[PDB]
Amino acid sequence: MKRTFQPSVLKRNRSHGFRARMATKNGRQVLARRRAKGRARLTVSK
Amino acid sequence: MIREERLLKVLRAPHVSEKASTAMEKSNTIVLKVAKDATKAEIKAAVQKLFEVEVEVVNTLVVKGKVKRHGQRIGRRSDWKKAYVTLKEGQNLD
Amino acid sequence: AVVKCKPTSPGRRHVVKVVNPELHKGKPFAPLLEKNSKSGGRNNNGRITTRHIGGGHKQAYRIVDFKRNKDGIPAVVERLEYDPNRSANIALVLYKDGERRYILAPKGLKAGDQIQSGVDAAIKPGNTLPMRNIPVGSTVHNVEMKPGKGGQLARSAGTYVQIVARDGAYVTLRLRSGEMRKVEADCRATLGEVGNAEHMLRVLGKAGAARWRGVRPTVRGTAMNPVDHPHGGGEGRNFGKHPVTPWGVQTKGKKTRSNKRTDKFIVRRRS
RNA sequence: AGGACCGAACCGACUAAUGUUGAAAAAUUAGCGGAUGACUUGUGGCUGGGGGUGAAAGGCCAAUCAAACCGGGAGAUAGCU
RNA sequence: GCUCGCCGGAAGACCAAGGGUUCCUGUCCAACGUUAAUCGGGGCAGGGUGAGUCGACCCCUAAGGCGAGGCCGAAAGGCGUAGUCGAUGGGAAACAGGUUAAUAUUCCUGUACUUGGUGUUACUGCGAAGGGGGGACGGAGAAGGCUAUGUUGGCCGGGCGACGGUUGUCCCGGUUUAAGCGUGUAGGCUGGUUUUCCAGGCAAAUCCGGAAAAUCAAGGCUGAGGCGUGAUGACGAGGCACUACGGUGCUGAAGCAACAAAUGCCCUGCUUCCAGGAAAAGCCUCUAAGCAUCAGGUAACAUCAAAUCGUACCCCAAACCGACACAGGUGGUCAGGUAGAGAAUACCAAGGCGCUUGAGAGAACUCGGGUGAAGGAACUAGGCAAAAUGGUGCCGUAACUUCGGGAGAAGGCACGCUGAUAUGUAGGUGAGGUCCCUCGCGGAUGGAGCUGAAAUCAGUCGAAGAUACCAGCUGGCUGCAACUGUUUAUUAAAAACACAGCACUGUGCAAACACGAAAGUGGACGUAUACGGUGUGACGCCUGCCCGGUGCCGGAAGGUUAAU
Ligand SMILES: [Mg+2]
Ligand SMILES: [Mg+2]
Ligand SMILES: [Mg+2]
Ligand SMILES: [Mg+2]
Ligand SMILES: [Mg+2]
Ligand SMILES: [Mg+2]
Ligand SMILES: [Mg+2]
Ligand SMILES: [Mg+2]
Ligand SMILES: [Mg+2]
Ligand SMILES: [Mg+2]
Ligand SMILES: [Mg+2]
Ligand SMILES: [Mg+2]
Ligand SMILES: [Mg+2]
Ligand SMILES: [Mg+2]
Ligand SMILES: [Mg+2]
Ligand SMILES: [Mg+2]
Ligand SMILES: [Mg+2]
Ligand SMILES: [Mg+2]
Ligand SMILES: [Mg+2]
Ligand SMILES: [Mg+2]
Ligand SMILES: [Mg+2]
Ligand SMILES: [Mg+2]
Ligand SMILES: [Mg+2]
Ligand SMILES: [Mg+2]
Ligand SMILES: [Mg+2]
Ligand SMILES: [Mg+2]
Ligand SMILES: [Mg+2]
Ligand SMILES: [Mg+2]
Ligand SMILES: [Mg+2]
Ligand SMILES: [Mg+2]
Ligand SMILES: [Mg+2]
Ligand SMILES: [Mg+2]
Ligand SMILES: [Mg+2]
Ligand SMILES: [Mg+2]
Ligand SMILES: [Mg+2]
Ligand SMILES: [Mg+2]
Ligand SMILES: [Mg+2]
Ligand SMILES: [Mg+2]
Ligand SMILES: [Mg+2]
Ligand SMILES: [Mg+2]
Ligand SMILES: [Mg+2]
Ligand SMILES: [Mg+2]
Ligand SMILES: [Mg+2]
Ligand SMILES: [Mg+2]
Ligand SMILES: [Mg+2]
Ligand SMILES: [Mg+2]
Ligand SMILES: [Mg+2]
Ligand SMILES: [Mg+2]
Ligand SMILES: [Mg+2]
Ligand SMILES: [Mg+2]
Ligand SMILES: [Mg+2]
Ligand SMILES: [Mg+2]
Ligand SMILES: [Mg+2]
Ligand SMILES: [Mg+2]
Ligand SMILES: [Mg+2]
Ligand SMILES: [Mg+2]
Ligand SMILES: [Mg+2]
Ligand SMILES: [Mg+2]
Ligand SMILES: [Mg+2]
Ligand SMILES: [Mg+2]
Ligand SMILES: [Mg+2]
Ligand SMILES: [Mg+2]
Ligand SMILES: [Mg+2]
Ligand SMILES: [Mg+2]
Ligand SMILES: [Mg+2]
Ligand SMILES: [Mg+2]
Ligand SMILES: [Mg+2]
Repeated sequence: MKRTFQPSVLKRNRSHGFRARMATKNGRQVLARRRAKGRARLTVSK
Repeated sequence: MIREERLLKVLRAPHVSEKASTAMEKSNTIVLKVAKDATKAEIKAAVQKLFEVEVEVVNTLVVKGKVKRHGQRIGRRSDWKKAYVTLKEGQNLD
Repeated sequence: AVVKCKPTSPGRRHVVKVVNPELHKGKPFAPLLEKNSKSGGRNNNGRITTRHIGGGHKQAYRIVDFKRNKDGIPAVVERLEYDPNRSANIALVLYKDGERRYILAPKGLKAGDQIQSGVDAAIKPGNTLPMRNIPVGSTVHNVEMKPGKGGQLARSAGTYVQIVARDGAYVTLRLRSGEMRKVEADCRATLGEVGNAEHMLRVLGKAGAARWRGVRPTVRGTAMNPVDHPHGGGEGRNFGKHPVTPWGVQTKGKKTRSNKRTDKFIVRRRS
């Protein structure tokens, strides 16, 4: 069957990447939460 | 004119290999490990000055580093840059 | 000319084409074209505002002269063309100085006739002149509402508006709906009925022919669930309620005009 | 000419059997429907939860839908076990 | 290593996406591999990806995103102008051969090409954020011209047969060659040319558009393929030699013709239809300010530059998405033979596999199949499932009907092989020869050679000739829905939804309506032959009575009635 994860790096980075998070206000609050939690990988972006 | 200080930092090492020994004797091409940000003109200027030899053309490729496991900890070697420097005919180099 | 199709397949059983052999069998005039991107009935919010719109054949937009400002300069009619953007056919006209434009084609207009706008224009089908120069009782189309704004009334394929009166600054019109409306006597109008009068005699014949025109299918409201529509629900076919919109506004009879700005311009409503 | 006909690719899923701690969290096998059209498909885009979207089954919205998911109010409340 | 079996419109080959070293070599076998393992996509170490032409970057825009100012909004923010992003589309150029354990249109050999720089020499209207042209566009259909490629002949090399025959109308193998450059062909489009004038193209214009007049019918544009060159090359069966048995070195024949032929190419054509079929830049051209002998412009030649990033490997899969080395899913490209209408299907080529537990035994029972006496739906909720029908041609074909259908109705006959007609026909193809010619990739004539159905007659074999695979069961009555379509991903495909049609009603345009505190946007760059909503649901005949109730519409004299 066709499963729900059909990967595409272009669509992965436009939707969840670094500059897509820094574009909006709430996305900047997402990166502030992950830095407060202390994430190694701060975003998707390789 | 590429500055003389940069040309001393372009070349890292010669690359010893079975393919490197073949290219030296057949196509008269040496194989060099170069700095990663070095371009083809910087290599051609460096080899023509620091080795005193006439360069015909320089082909480059980037070697991706392998992923190794020291013990159980994962790790990745560095990406490095590789240059096939074809000397002109008659020219010779150690 | 209406052409009943022979029933070689169901879906051609009920088709009546409207075949006009005078339309140009070629590409339209390329400088007067521009892109007309489809919408799907969706606004800048992405939501569907108006339903049932979507799909259909790609359509290029034809820039049509409604303002009709080239006064005094006569123009000959080069050819008649098909316009996908509208129900009426359009006419490619050539002015004397070398400018080509598109107008709405009137009823009796054919290729080779001369038209002319301006006040000193004659009264033949095709001329455009302000309605203080047009005699009372004549049928005009492409009528402006404001002077110089461009024609807005009686533009669909077989329509026309009669000029029934004039009292100084205003003329009184008999719109195609039957509504009597006052318009200023300086607004331009184009003589004669507009052309493609047999457009309403077509029958699309099959369901796909409406999808060709970008009309997605309409689900009637009683075929839904009560969360979807006020008509929805029921165990069987139940409709025990007054007919409303999907938003709960009465449809069978309830009036919706709420413009108190233009009430001075309406003489009598439609009947 | 055709929402024309027969029929592969392709799209779909009518019937039966198997399978039901499966090869598979819906499939296989033998048949079956459509197959120039309201067709199908790649890539990219847009619509966000009382909201979307729906040729309308309360269908679908990341194996979840008569109101998604995640975090918070939060140790909701529980005359019940 | 020799056999056997399997795929072969794939279970072969090339990619994109995705993965990220799984690639190659050495070495190791604990764990991992549903068993063992010396093996591996496992561990460990080393090696491997070479570009001016491929791709990305870059130039250009689509949907769309962001958005200076701006407008709007308690705040956050929303929308949007100028702009600036954004491919999945537009935009310069490289092929053949060779080579590595592993890369190659990237290296090597050979032969090209493109765009920029500078520099001389000749030449002199250059100049844009502007004008115009071009780019530049649909579906279906019809042929014609080709090529890829195949077959046969010729040609060259080899063979003379484990068992009867096989020096021949015998067997096997080969018969390959590019981009570029030259030629401008089949064929497609097009009237050219000069001058005068011009309310248009925001100003300008020699350009485009429009008027004239004159002259010439014949110029131009596009164009597959062929031919020549590229190529005295390269490649080539084999031999000749060494042999780490893997290989490496050397040498090298013939290298033609006919016929068939694409879904590829001419073709972004041509014809036709209605549902009327992107944008922008590169490119071409016109002038504006400007520049005046300077700059720039094109022309030749020389020289220089063409960076950076990607390039391994799998890619219908053991490497991607499915927790698995998972019978699933996954877009593009390539398309050999025989039979066949065919990309079906059977068997094969190239190529790749035998699916990572085996060995026995030959119980019940289960699974997937084969055949069956006599009967033939008695089974059963129900002919569920099985079985049967199945092709082509010709004959023939009912009720009913919207005259299209029904209909492949039903039903039946023929079908192999060989010979003859005819040592291969009709047809196709079309060489020499001859004639003509604005002379060529020309036009006739001409029929060699090749290819080749179909039919009749005669004969002959079997139980059976559409012999396998493949491949409609048919008819009668009737309910519902007109139909094609749609739907509950994962128990419901239906009479449900949709539908063309019909009607009611709203809506005069800053439309009704919808999304939005708003600005705005959709409706729609539409204008009552239009748009929204609602019901009904092709078509045919029709659609009766009731306005008391509940709604809606119209009324404005009276009663009642809010803030004030
Ligand atoms: Mg090179
Ligand atoms: Mg590179
Ligand atoms: Mg509608
Ligand atoms: Mg309707
Ligand atoms: Mg409906
Ligand atoms: Mg329902
Ligand atoms: Mg409700
Ligand atoms: Mg009922
Ligand atoms: Mg009732
Ligand atoms: Mg069909
Ligand atoms: Mg479905
Ligand atoms: Mg199946
Ligand atoms: Mg079919
Ligand atoms: Mg229900
Ligand atoms: Mg779900
Ligand atoms: Mg909710
Ligand atoms: Mg709730
Ligand atoms: Mg609380
Ligand atoms: Mg609790
Ligand atoms: Mg590894
Ligand atoms: Mg390997
Ligand atoms: Mg190994
Ligand atoms: Mg062991
Ligand atoms: Mg083991
Ligand atoms: Mg390994
Ligand atoms: Mg390129
Ligand atoms: Mg934009
Ligand atoms: Mg701002
Ligand atoms: Mg914005
Ligand atoms: Mg850009
Ligand atoms: Mg692209
Ligand atoms: Mg490109
Ligand atoms: Mg390889
Ligand atoms: Mg332009
Ligand atoms: Mg086409
Ligand atoms: Mg050929
Ligand atoms: Mg023998
Ligand atoms: Mg013998
Ligand atoms: Mg032979
Ligand atoms: Mg050539
Ligand atoms: Mg590769
Ligand atoms: Mg494969
Ligand atoms: Mg698999
Ligand atoms: Mg396995
Ligand atoms: Mg085949
Ligand atoms: Mg097959
Ligand atoms: Mg196995
Ligand atoms: Mg047994
Ligand atoms: Mg049987
Ligand atoms: Mg029996
Ligand atoms: Mg027997
Ligand atoms: Mg019997
Ligand atoms: Mg019985
Ligand atoms: Mg019984
Ligand atoms: Mg059955
Ligand atoms: Mg059967
Ligand atoms: Mg009954
Ligand atoms: Mg039906
Ligand atoms: Mg159907
Ligand atoms: Mg279901
Ligand atoms: Mg089902
Ligand atoms: Mg508006
Ligand atoms: Mg109904
Ligand atoms: Mg009634
Ligand atoms: Mg009443
Ligand atoms: Mg009454
Ligand atoms: Mg009232």
